[PDB]
Amino acid sequence: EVVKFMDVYQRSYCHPIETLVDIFQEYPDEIEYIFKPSCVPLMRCGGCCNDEGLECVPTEESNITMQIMRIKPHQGQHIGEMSFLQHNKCECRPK
Amino acid sequence: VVKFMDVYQRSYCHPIETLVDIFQEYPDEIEYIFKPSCVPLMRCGGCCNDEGLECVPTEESNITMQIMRIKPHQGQHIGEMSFLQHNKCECRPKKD
Repeated sequence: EVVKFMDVYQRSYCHPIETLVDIFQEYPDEIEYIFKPSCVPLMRCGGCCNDEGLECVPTEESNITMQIMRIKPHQGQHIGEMSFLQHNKCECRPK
Repeated sequence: VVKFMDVYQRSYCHPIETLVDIFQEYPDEIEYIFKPSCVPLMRCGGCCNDEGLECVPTEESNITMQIMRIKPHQGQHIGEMSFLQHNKCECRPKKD
């Protein structure tokens, strides 16, 4: 059983793909709190362009808001809204 | 606004389609050029409940894909290359 060349090529080509992103990494200022969940699923460009001079980059973006729990260890916790950047379209482009 | 329970369930440690550079899987073959240069594989991803835990595979299998294997000074052919897939994941304590 084998994935055919053109199917691999098409499926792997530069495009927005659900990507699991660490919240603190996105918001490194909030070092005092723990986020739960600690990561969020976001559409982000991924995949390849198959040309050493090209890179997969966003060409359209927007924000998405989600409810995230902020935790203060041994202290308390509260659910609030947090916004994240998402990639709506991606294209291969000169570096 | 995505509701807390949806985000928590969607983000929790599980196998996720992940686009992976072939050289990461075959670093011993950096003398080649591959097309496509990356492949879509199921790999454990997402987050565990706390920073003392990591999301690791508990079931694995192989997937075989046709890849154009190129040596610019020798030739090229479409060959089969096998890649590791993760079929199930769990959160386990980090070692260290």
